Amino acid sequence: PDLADLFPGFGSEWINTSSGRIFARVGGDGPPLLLLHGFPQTHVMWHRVAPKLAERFKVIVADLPGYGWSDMPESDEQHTPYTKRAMAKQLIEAMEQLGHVHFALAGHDRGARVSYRLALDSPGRLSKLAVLDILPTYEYWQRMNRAYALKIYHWSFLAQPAPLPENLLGGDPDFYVKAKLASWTRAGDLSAFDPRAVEHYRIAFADPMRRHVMCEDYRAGAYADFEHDKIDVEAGNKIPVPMLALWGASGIAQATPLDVWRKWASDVQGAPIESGHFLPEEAPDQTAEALVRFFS
Amino acid sequence: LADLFPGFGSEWINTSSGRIFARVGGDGPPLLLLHGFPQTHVMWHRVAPKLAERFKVIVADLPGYGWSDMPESDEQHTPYTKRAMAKQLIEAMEQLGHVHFALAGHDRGARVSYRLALDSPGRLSKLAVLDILPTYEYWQRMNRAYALKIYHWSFLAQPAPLPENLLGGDPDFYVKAKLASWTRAGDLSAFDPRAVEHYRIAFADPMRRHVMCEDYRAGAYADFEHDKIDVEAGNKIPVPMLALWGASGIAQSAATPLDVWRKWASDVQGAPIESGHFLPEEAPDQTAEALVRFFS
Repeated sequence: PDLADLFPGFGSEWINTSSGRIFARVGGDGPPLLLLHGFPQTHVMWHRVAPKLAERFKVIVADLPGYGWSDMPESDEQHTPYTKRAMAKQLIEAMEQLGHVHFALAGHDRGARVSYRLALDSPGRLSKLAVLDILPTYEYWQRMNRAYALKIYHWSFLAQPAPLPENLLGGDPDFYVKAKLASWTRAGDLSAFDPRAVEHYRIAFADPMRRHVMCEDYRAGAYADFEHDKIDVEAGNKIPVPMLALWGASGIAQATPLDVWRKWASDVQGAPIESGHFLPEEAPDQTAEALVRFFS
Repeated sequence: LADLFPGFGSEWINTSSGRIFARVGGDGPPLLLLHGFPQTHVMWHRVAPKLAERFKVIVADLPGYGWSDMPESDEQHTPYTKRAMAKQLIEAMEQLGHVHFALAGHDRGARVSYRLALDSPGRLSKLAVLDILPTYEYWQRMNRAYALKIYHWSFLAQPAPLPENLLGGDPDFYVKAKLASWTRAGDLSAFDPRAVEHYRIAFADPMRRHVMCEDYRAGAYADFEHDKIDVEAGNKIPVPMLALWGASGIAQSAATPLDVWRKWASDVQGAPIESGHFLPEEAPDQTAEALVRFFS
């Protein structure tokens, strides 16, 4: 009706946590694998590659806390419930509700930031980890110069104190969500996306409280998340989980991503994928292929 | 609109690139006063009568701002480059018979002023800049802290129509937020309400707002390139210069202004004034005195 079912055969589950419920589409069977979405999308971003992974895994496609259909915990002045640290702990809680204490994880964009923070804080919870088209938060801010500030302007814009970004995004929320989706594709338009998927992103972005939380996300990314990343880099903490790093040839991560990730993880492999930023939709077959071989 | 320059004449000056509006008053040596973002010529209403004591004061709207004509921009935003702005105002000065004049600039017009002195030093007797550093110096010092501080440099520079769409939802809010955020008090209490209505009305026009985005686009590309050639070639400004910066201004953040300006000019004097970014309005008496003593 209002929104289409893009996960045929997948169940729909509401997982209870201390900080609120998390929505997830669960399907398949086998070892548990968690797939997290990013900005400005929802879990439906995984609809093209989830069926392939469901052949070998129990795939759980969850809304990040405050995103999609997940509950939105009340934020505070340090934006703690939307830090990557607190997000990871909520997701660990949700997984325990499912009986999964040791699972595999793949993240994209904001949820990818949740993924590597989770691996930094709780390595024992992960068998293997994959991040798609990101570099660590500390690494983004440290390389901030003229060229990169123009490219990822929204990192500083979205981090402005409330209610300035909330008011401006309300000027034309339809346009902004579509401008962000097309600008990061290799094609430079919406042709790569499925029309039913864009309608999910459109509806979610249309709610003023949803946009507030995504602002809280980027505010955490400019302050608290930077400090936590800053502690680890100074301490020499590296990720012990076997890791795969996939980036788009015209993505945002393009520093040399693999050389950068070697400083943050003991055991990491990497491959470029011919796409823009949205790998699972731009290059679904190639993304699914790299994930299954790594996770198997 | 209120008359904030009592007794001043009003002249419409014709140039190749369009007409320039200016309020003319006093008598004596000619002195040009330029405004900046997001204001108009009326920003000078507190100090213009004092300088009109001793100079022929010309208070002009920048090209595309206020009541001046708005030439059509192009792919490089050429008519809103500081280089092209400088030639237009030189053209307007010649209309009045002023081929050798004194100039003081604030914010964007200060950028026009130091560009004017680099390209055409012989046209200036003395030059004053208020609460700025060269454009190149802003971008070179861009880091995490500064990118959060002056986010609008990267936001306003995004390709059209992305900022124009966001500003159009509630332009009243944005113009007031920018004026209040840059004062030391952090509100609109420093400004005269009749002057604020001038800024609001000017910002209320969609074509005006496009021109200010074109200004920041030139400041993000062409004007930086112009600054880059001069800084690397060792070209310095030979005109005697005065640099006034606010203790809570933008220039004082992330640099010490006087040492920076010594790198760009042979003969510079500088003084800090206890104010925010809007010197002629926040601290009118202290600013006017410093201007009169320097220009005399």
